Amino acid sequence: FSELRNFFTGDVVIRDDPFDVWDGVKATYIPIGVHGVRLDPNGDQ
Amino acid sequence: FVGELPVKSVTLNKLGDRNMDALAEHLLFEHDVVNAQRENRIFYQRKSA
Amino acid sequence: MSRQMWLDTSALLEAISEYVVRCNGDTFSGLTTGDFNALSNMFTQLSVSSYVSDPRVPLQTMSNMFVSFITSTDRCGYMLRKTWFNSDTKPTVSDDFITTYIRPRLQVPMSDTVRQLNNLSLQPSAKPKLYERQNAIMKGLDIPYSEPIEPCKLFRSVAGQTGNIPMMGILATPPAAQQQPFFVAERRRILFGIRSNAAIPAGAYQFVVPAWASVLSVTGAYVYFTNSFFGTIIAGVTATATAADAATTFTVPTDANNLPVQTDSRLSFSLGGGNINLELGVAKTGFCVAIEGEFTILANRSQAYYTLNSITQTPTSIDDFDVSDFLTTFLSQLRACGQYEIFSDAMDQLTNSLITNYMDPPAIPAGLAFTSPWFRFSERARTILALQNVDLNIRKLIVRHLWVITSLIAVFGRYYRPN
Amino acid sequence: MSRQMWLDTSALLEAISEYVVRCNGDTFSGLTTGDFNALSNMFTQLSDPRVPLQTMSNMFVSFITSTDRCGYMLRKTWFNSDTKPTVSDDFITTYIRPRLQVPMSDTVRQLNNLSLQPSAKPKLYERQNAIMKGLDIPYSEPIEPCKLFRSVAGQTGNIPMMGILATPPAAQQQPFFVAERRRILFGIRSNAAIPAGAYQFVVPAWASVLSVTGAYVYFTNSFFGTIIAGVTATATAADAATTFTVPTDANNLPVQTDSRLSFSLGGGNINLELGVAKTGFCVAIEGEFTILANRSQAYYTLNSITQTPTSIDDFDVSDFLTTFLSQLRACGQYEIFSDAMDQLTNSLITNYMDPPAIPAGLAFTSPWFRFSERARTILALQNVDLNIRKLIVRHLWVITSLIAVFGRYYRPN
Amino acid sequence: MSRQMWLDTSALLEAISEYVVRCNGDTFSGLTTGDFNALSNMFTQLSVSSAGYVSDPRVPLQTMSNMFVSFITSTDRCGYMLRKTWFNSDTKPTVSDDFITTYIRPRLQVPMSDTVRQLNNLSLQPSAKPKLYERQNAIMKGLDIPYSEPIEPCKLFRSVAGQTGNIPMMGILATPPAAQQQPFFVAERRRILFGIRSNAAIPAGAYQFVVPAWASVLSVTGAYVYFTNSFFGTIIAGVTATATAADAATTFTVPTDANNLPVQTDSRLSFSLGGGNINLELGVAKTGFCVAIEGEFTILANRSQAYYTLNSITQTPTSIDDFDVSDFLTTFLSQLRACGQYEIFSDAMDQLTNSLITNYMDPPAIPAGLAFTSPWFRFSERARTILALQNVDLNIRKLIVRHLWVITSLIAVFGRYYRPN
Amino acid sequence: MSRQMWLDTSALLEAISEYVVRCNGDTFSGLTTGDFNALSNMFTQLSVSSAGYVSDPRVPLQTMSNMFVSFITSTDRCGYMLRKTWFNSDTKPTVSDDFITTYIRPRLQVPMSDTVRQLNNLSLQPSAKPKLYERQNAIMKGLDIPYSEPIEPCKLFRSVAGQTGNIPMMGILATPPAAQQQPFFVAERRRILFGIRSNAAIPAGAYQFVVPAWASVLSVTGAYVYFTNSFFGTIIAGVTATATAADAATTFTVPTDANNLPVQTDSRLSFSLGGGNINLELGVAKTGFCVAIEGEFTILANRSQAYYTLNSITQTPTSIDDFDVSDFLTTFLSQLRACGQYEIFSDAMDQLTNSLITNYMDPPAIPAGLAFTSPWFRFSERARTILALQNVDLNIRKLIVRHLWVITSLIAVFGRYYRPN
Repeated sequence: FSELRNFFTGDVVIRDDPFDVWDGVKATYIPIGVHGVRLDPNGDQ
Repeated sequence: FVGELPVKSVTLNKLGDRNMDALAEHLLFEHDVVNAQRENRIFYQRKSA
Repeated sequence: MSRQMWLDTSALLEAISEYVVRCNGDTFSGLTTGDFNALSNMFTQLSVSSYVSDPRVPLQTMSNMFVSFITSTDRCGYMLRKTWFNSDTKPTVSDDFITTYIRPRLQVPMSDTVRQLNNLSLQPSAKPKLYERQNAIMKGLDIPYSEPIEPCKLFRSVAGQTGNIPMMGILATPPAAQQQPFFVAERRRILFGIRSNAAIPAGAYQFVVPAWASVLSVTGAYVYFTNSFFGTIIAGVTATATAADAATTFTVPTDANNLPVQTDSRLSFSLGGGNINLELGVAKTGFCVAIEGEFTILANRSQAYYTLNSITQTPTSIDDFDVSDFLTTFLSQLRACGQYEIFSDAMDQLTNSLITNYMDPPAIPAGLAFTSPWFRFSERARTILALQNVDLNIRKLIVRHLWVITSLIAVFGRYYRPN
Repeated sequence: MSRQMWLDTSALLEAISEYVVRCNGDTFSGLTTGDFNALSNMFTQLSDPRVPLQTMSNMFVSFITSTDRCGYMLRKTWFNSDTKPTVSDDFITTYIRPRLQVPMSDTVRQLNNLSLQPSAKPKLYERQNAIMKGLDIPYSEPIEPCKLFRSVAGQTGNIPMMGILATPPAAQQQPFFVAERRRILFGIRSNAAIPAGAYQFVVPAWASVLSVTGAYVYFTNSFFGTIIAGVTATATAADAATTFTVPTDANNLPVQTDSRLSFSLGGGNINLELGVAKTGFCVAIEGEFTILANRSQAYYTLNSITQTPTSIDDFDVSDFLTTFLSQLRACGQYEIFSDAMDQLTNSLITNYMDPPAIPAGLAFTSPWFRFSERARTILALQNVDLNIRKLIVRHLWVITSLIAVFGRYYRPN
Repeated sequence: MSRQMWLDTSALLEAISEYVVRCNGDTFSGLTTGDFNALSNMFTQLSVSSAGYVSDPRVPLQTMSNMFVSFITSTDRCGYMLRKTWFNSDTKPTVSDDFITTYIRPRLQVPMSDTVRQLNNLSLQPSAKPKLYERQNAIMKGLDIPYSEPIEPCKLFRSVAGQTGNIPMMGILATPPAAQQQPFFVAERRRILFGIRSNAAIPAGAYQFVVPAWASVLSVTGAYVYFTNSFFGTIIAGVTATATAADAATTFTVPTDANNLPVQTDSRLSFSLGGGNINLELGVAKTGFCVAIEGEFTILANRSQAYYTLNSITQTPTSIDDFDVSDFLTTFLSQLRACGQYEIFSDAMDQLTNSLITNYMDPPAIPAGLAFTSPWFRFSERARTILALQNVDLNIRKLIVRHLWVITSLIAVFGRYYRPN
Repeated sequence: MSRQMWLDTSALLEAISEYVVRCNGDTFSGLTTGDFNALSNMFTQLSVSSAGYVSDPRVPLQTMSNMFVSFITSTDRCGYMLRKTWFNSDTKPTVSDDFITTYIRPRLQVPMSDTVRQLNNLSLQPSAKPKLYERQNAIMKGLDIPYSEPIEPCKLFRSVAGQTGNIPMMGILATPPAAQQQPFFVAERRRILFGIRSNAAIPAGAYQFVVPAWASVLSVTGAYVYFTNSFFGTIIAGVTATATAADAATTFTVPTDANNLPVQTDSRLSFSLGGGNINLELGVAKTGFCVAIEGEFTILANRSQAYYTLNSITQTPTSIDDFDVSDFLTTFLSQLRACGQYEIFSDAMDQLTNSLITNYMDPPAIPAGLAFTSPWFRFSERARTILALQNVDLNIRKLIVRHLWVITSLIAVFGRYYRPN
């Protein structure tokens, strides 16, 4: 019996508590108000 | 427990036909069974990762 | 308990060792090996009846209790009496160590059967356990037919020549005139021949094989003319020869055909039976025949070596049946915890009380003084066998008995650590 | 039946043995070791367990005894092919059959040649295969050079060459290559000094398959524990380095150094260069000797044999017969067998030469268990084509071993 | 990763080999022997898992070796394990390489394994010829070696103040003497030799021999001590092997035993060369003498470190063995030659050796004067040369040697199954 | 990028050539040839830009050579290819260059390509004059060459302890001898020569010959072995080719064959010189003899590594061939001269070969005594020079020769379609 067991043995590592998977997260950009805009200057010489 | 040492062992009892504990009740003498069954609580157990 | 009961547990402890060796660096995590299983179940025979977790603890406790036992004469007394070496009578003894560890362990009748089937094995162990020797030395049981051994260990003192290694100095001294025949032995070969300052005529010479080599047997051997003994040069012998030389051969009482010398052929023959009949071809000034092969002890003839019947003269030169090679670990532990001295004293004690119970009336014989400690058995056995006082028989029995105890210690003490 | 069919069973018996020696003294009360369990199942797969082993040896002796029974095993054909033969002998019917697992068993066998620490002293099986089917032997297994020795052009023998090495030289002689159990010797003895420079040595046939690891190469004057004359092992802290090279290695291999060397004699030639003249010099290589990959064939095929007659070892058989013999002498059947074997051997030689007749000049100097000799004898008949001799050796060998293996438990009552 | 991870895996591979040899010709039709079962299961743990069923063990083993060589030959990949810190710490390195994620990883059981190990050092009959594993542990972590494991003293030999060689001394012990010379202490495969040789006689009396550093850890059992005139088979000149039937008993004594040890007797001795100097009392004058201790040699319990830590090394240059790596490389070499890479490999190794040497000396540059006189697989020699560098501090050379050895050993283990084609 | 990426593309360009050769004069009106189909498709694979049918394959092939020359000249660009690692590891370099991007990338189908390749070594009739791709692989990765590909012995030659060279040993073989000299081993295009020259007759009997390191790789089939007195057409003096129908047979044996091989006989033989030595037996004494082996020469299996790795080299300086690169350059050169750049190229090359050697020696500087006696395309000679630098040790030298070669070839292939205008 001993070896029958040794054949049938394997590993499974498992987190004790299930991961909490967030699905409906809504992350969208929002513009800030009016503001001073600087137009980056073109590469000069 | 396995001796004085407490352990968390896999419950073979709920694994259908992979119930190594029951598979061992097939041996001849009650003692050979017990031994195997206890050896089962030693090898088929939950340990730290 | 009984002598068998100690041997059994010894064999077990000896087995536990074997398997521990077997398991070193073969114990992986997602894998249980059949070997480790056996080891585990063996550790269960020493625990008080029955899983472990740390085998060091129980084994340690076991050795510790053992040292405490073999040390005090009051306890291990019974193991010293003349009877314990013969009788298989359950001893009238009440002692923790004895009841907690010594008990019958081997399976009967099976084990006995297996053992025999072993003698007839193709490749038996080259370096056998102490168990095998214990049985030989104590019950005079048989040794495997194919187990090799170094001849020199087999050596004992005989009428003609007194020692084996001693002859080394003599053999390296030029001769006065044609001297007598010599039968020396090394680790891997056995030598014989005759040395002279003058030439020796071509012809038939007879050599009687010593009572100790009349049990040897070789295979895969090269027999040739040589001039060295243990790396030391022999004088009064020539190795020189010409391609034209007439063939030299020799015959053994058990093989009607001739056995060639100085030939690339591998010989097989026993020395048991009688005398070697060397037919020297060319006449030469001193010759040394060398037999270098694999040596064995003839079937059912190992009784000589292990029972001490190959011993005829007093004093004699003897080996220790190798115990020395097993005491190593135990000693190393003894020195580790500064018990080496105390143990020695306790042993000298053991040894004395032992010697005692063998001679009536009950008193240490006169003239008895050891030149070496308990663990240089070769020497102590020498001294015990060199007592003009006691009959040869009672001397032998003592050496044997002393051996078994020594062996036991070498086996049980290994895990000693008091602290 | 099949030759494979025999080897397969031989292996199973050598296995019975192995596990028996394993189970010795390791047979306890409430404990069933894995070894014993295997051993047990092997006993079953064959037929108290001593009785059966006995019955089997008996019937074997009975078989290999009568030329009428085992005649087929003696035909030039049984050793040449894996063709199942037509034979009905209730021995073969009961004991010889396939027992190894294919293909697995073979796969393992090869994985083994690459193993780090193979068996130091292998089973007959491995030898049988090499000799019969021409298989490979483990790359890391060690052998004693002197066994590998066969006669070559320059010198007749190895051991005999001792008495000549013991005789002072007349004048600067010819190079010599000789071998011991644990080392190789080569050099040039002379009674007159020899200049320092470069010296070509041609590695003999037999020795061109060797390879050493963990070796010390130094100047000596001994051979098998005997003094070599005409050679000087002298030097001084001033002397210039004495190196040597082999084709297999691009760098110099130093001599008389505490350094452990590992080189190979497969290049075919050693290039040695002395730094200081010597009145005769003998270089020695002492280390671990293994047989180069794919060249172990030479040895076990007897294809390393060139001259006639020649020197020949017994492929270690002698060492396995010990058990059987000792069991023969205890029955008195030692003589009977000794003879029955003398016939078995004749008949086999017979079936190898057409027309079917015991050839001219066949007197055996030694009995059947001194193979190393009887082999010399058969390799000595010049009236019979060469190759056919070799085969008779190889073939005779296999039957010998089979005996060494199956008779052991013989107790004729 | 961890130096530890590599060992645990190396051990597994050595175990696989063991069980292969165990199963050779023991694989019968109707039974699953325990050995085979174990071999089967070991194969199973070698691969990933996502390596599926093993129909032919040759393949996964073959694949593994192939990946190993294409790894061990690329500095860019196996670089990480060449830096100083890989040898001296159990720090999980942040390195991504699919060879390691696949094969190298903690395999041994803890703490049970470590325990079984300790128990073995106290075992009766250890393996006569042990696995690289043990050596690896010793040379790297400086762990202990079994108390009864035998060894050939001549390996242990290292250079000392007086004689700077064990083998070289041979050519001199064979040259007749000019006058009474200094004592000598040499070693063979199976025996230790010491004595004094002179052209004139040497009076009877007490003579002191200073047991050399390297030999002060030797122990012998089942030994025969006698007078002899050969050293490795070469004849020793300037010594007498003569004695009279009634000569004055010649004895010696070591600081560990209060009783005298006889010479030229059929008695099997047991003693240890540790503790001090051998005080030898010569019974009858002799014209040069040589004592021989021939028996079973073992390294004194708990002092194997001296040997493997490369501490027994006092002077420079020095003699040094290879801890037997050569005996294990055999196969891998054969496999290399058999597919034509023995050269391309030999190049990549010099590269590995050089880069290793490098990371040991600040600032990062191959030290000048460094020129090898041998190929990567002749360790014994390369070690000598590494140790001979006057530029670098001794203790650093010592480390380099130890390090190179571990890598070299690792090769001998993993490469065995290499077959690219 | 990757060294592999370059080889792969070379093989493509080298293949495009092959098919261009195949299609020449086989391009008809209504036919569709598997060859032209292949070609036209390959023309496509060059340019990452576009994939339309090439109406004029000259254009893109040119643009490619031009782009290449403009790349291979500027050390700022092609520098990365001159690093020690580029010839070693398959690690894709972080380099951004217009050429490498547009033309270099993996192109060989995997794994099929290798499979075919190995299956090829076993093929019956391999190409008698191999593409560069094959050498590139042997010289760089150490791959096997076809088991039955022929080769001219003399190329294989290298310098040995005994005799310095091969071609030069000629003049000496011409001069009558002072007295019985030492054995010689020279090699022609189609035959190997060995023997012993003497002014005085030398006895009939056995004579041992040590086959050289460079020739122990050879093996011949379909061979006639006889006594001659010519070497490359030049007369050898101190040797006789005389004989008579009565003379006893003159046989020679090799370790690989247990049978006597006849000399001066009409039978065609096959034997292996990898045995390590030849054993000749003169049946009748001759006043100086010279044996010749004329047949088909092949390099033994798994041994071509010695030739292509420069491992057959043991002395210094040494005679070294060029692996035939010279024969492939022809085209490129004639195309350079065409536009007057033969000059300007040689200067960019000298900067390349220099800057290359530099990276090979730590610390980073030109060696002392770098006297280039010949131009970049006479490789055979430039190699001798690199291999003659006493400063740098053998290995680094060899590595430079190999690395140089690969670059050299790479040019011989890519340049050809070069036309600046």
